[PDB]
Amino acid sequence: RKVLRDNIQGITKPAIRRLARRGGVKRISGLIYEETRGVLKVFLENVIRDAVTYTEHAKRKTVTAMDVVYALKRQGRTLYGFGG
Amino acid sequence: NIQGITKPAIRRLARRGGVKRISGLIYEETRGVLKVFLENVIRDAVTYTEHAKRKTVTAMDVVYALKRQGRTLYGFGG
Amino acid sequence: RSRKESYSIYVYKVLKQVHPDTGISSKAMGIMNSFVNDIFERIAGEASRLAHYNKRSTITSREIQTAVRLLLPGELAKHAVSEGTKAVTKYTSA
Amino acid sequence: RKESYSIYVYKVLKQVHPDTGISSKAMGIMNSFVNDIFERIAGEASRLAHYNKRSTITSREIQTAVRLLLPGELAKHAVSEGTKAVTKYTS
Amino acid sequence: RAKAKTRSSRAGLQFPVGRVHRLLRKGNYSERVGAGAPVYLAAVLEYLTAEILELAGNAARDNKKTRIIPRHLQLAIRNDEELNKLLGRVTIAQGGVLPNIQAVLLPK
Amino acid sequence: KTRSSRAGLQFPVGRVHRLLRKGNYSERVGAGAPVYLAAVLEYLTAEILELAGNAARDNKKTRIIPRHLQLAIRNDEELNKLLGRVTIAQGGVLPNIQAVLLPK
Amino acid sequence: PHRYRPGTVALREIRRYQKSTELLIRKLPFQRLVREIAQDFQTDLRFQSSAVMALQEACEAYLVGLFEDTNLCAIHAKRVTIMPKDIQLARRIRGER
Amino acid sequence: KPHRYRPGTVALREIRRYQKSTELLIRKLPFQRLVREIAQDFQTDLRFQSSAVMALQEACEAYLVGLFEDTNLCAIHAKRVTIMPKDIQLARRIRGERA
DNA sequence: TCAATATCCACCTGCAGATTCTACCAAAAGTGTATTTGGAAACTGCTCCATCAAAAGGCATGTTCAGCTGAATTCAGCTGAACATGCCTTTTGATGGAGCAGTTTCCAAATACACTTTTGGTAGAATCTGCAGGTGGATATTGAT
DNA sequence: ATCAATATCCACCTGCAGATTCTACCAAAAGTGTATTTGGAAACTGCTCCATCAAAAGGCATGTTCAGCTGAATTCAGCTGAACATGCCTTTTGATGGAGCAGTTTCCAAATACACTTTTGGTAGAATCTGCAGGTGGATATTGA
Ligand SMILES: [Cl-]
Ligand SMILES: [Cl-]
Ligand SMILES: [Cl-]
Ligand SMILES: [Cl-]
Ligand SMILES: [Mn+2]
Ligand SMILES: [Mn+2]
Ligand SMILES: [Mn+2]
Ligand SMILES: [Mn+2]
Ligand SMILES: [Mn+2]
Ligand SMILES: [Mn+2]
Ligand SMILES: [Mn+2]
Ligand SMILES: [Mn+2]
Ligand SMILES: [Mn+2]
Ligand SMILES: [Mn+2]
Ligand SMILES: [Mn+2]
Ligand SMILES: [Mn+2]
Repeated sequence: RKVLRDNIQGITKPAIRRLARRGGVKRISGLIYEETRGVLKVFLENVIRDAVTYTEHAKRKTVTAMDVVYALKRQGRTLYGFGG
Repeated sequence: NIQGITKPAIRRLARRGGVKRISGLIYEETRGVLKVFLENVIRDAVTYTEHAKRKTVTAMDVVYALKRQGRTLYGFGG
Repeated sequence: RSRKESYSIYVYKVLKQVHPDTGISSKAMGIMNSFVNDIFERIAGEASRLAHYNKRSTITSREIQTAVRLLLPGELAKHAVSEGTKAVTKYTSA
Repeated sequence: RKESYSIYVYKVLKQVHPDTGISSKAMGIMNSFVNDIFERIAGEASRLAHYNKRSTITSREIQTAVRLLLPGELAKHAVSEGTKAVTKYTS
Repeated sequence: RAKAKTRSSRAGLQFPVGRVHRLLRKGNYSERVGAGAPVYLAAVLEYLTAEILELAGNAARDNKKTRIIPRHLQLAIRNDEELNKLLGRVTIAQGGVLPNIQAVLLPK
Repeated sequence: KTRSSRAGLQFPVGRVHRLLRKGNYSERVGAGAPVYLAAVLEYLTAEILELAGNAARDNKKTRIIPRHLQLAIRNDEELNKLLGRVTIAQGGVLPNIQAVLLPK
Repeated sequence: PHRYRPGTVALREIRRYQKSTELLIRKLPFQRLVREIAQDFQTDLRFQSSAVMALQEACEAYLVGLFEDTNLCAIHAKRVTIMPKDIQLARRIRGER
Repeated sequence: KPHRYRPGTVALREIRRYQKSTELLIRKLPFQRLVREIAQDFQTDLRFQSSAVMALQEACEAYLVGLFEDTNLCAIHAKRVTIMPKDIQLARRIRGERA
């Protein structure tokens, strides 16, 4: 299996623009895209860290949707729809 | 009574908050926020009072109300 | 293998009561189940806390009721308290 | 009567600062602190055990809880301190 | 033995009173659980799901669909002040957002 | 011959155990759980006291008061994060004035 | 005579108050305000003195915090004067509005 | 002409469209890779249930979308219409996130 | 730069309210003694998580090109800051009670246990039907004149 | 105001996924009878929480002046929005291993359970002492000149 690098750039300019649109943003500065990637990175890392912590506590090698749900819930970011 | 919370007192609060210049409309605005805050906390507290079938609001009632409103206070029993 | 419990069945009955003509996609039922589980935990949690703050070892409908008043906003609380009280007095009336 | 962590906080105070004292108001702050952290850790351990369908909270649950609640460095040392107390106790 | 009557029917409810009672005992909420607690809890739960299904169903109708989907649940929640507050820190997968454009952004 | 002394702690192990049992957290509690939990509670306590002690010493005072606990916490990245949604009564705020507000 | 320029005394107070910890709202007026609001939830209530103090502490720490976010919002709009739109913006982002 | 919409027209057209729909706006495979990369840096040999990756995406997109609304409010507050990094920072600061 | 106003910064000073400190008792906390039982091993059954193949076409990447937006610059009308000036509450104490949180102790009512019976609810299957995805024209909206 | 370009609606279709409904079984929820509290009685008892004055200072409420801050208006150098050409790589669809999650079944090492048996943490009055709050006195910092 190949090495994983620079995947944060997979979060393209077009995709960030779409998200801002849904968020009601009309005009976007050129520097928004890198800040966004940075912000998303931190968000993901924190949720993945807690999620993976639940996985390991359960002696599993597979991250389950529940792991993510509990990770989100404890970060005050409760998610409906994968609870089962 | 809300008027009891005076301009000069609101000024002091703002000062501890690092505010240098204050628009004249801030005073009434601040009072409204202050009132909403107290109403929310006190309501929850008195609900803990009434549940404990008491007639006296205790610091713990307040501490518990604060905790559930996401405003955890240290120094009064928890 | 093994069975997984859920409120789907009940959510579905209530749905038919308010919207006879209407159905619901499984994704939407999935969200309804999360909602029921969430509020259940929020209420039991606050109830458990209430009982513990008052050195009481049992959670009675009285705890569930104060929890509801502390949890739900305005009208929602009032109506829920009404249905809650109604079910209990009806339940106890044999 | 009413029990607090006061006596213990004070003992710990003397170890880090023999020469230093502490006002009662501040002692109140420390009690609130100990109580709060206790609830947080106990509460998370409670969930961890429930998620994993267990009826008992072991040092293993308290450890994961600490890991999920404390920021980076605080977690490490807390974890160090904890396993250190448990090993010494087991002997 | 005697005519088996579910606590739900005895309570006049659709939601499962027995199930809810069990969940309470096995949730480590308290040492003991009163008989009226699960009855009152099942009723509150049933009332709340009735309230959001009522509104979701209307949202569905407005979009000329007969089947409620997540988006309809979002509209019902976000458009009702109280439910919105109650679920103010919850995210509904596949629900999107409410159409809302700040005025200053519209063509002068 | 207490468990705290056996664990080599100054924090009430027996009490942390009793509190865990009576808090409705789980049906049963391991023997090491209160030991661990108590060690953790002690360590954070020493950490705060250490910094608030330094705060007092820097104020040329020998008795730690709330203000000192506030300066120790807010000036510490991690403790600040941990107690981010907590307020220390009578602790005030960190001196801090936005640059733009400075004169001339 | 001798006058300090606008803002000079303002900065002076910021320094004084950011350095002290006393409650900045007159005690009596506050207690008066608390009982009035409480009276609407249940009549003839008694209040533990420590309960009133907890409220004033929480309340003042809350306003001070809110004033910091408000100041930041005003600085953002390139102003130095806080205004209702500033308190309003901050409460919205915080999820209070 | 050739016909040409004025700047801003298509942007508003896009806002109405995306606020109307609920599908995910970030591409799937790329997002999956980001998750596996981040996970891998925390712990090796990890595998994921497909719904776990979808739960993460749903969460991140709700989060960014909500952050852009606050960001948009901060820009408007500054008498602007273009969101800038400084706006996103003001929002996360007031939100109590990184502060 | 100079002269002076009002602001800090200091090393001392000394009660005084708030701290260490004293000297006894119950409600834990630590001990032996069974009594239980939760939940690591040990296996397997059998989901469902990686990987791969192959084929498009949706959608990302780069460029042009110039509309109009973010940012300087100005400028002056007011809004708030700084300041005496009085004067009205907030503050600070000591009652003096009266309201009331806390026990005591008591049992009738309300759970928790135990041990079978009696079905409502959960897989899968079989059966049923909204509506996603396409199309082709009615409006509808924009932007050049 | 007028076109014409281009972007929406708005029904009208119909087979699929996906819902619904149909069946077969247990895992639970229901009965019953038997111990076990739970915690809501009514009677009292020391806090401690108001209501009462007092008397002051403080600290707040009022104008006065005018410094300098916030908009309003104007200008314009690009930045960032459309539109278009290219063709990359995410999507879609199966087809397979097996990696590894769940089930079922053992039992011990590790918790409850329980009466005792000390012990420690609390509480109510002894002896102090860390600083708050004041003080002349000495540079500062801020301003008008
Ligand atoms: Cl009950
Ligand atoms: Cl353990
Ligand atoms: Cl305003
Ligand atoms: Cl910026
Ligand atoms: Mn209806
Ligand atoms: Mn077993
Ligand atoms: Mn140009
Ligand atoms: Mn502009
Ligand atoms: Mn002027
Ligand atoms: Mn009485
Ligand atoms: Mn049946
Ligand atoms: Mn369609
Ligand atoms: Mn290309
Ligand atoms: Mn295998
Ligand atoms: Mn002792
Ligand atoms: Mn001093």
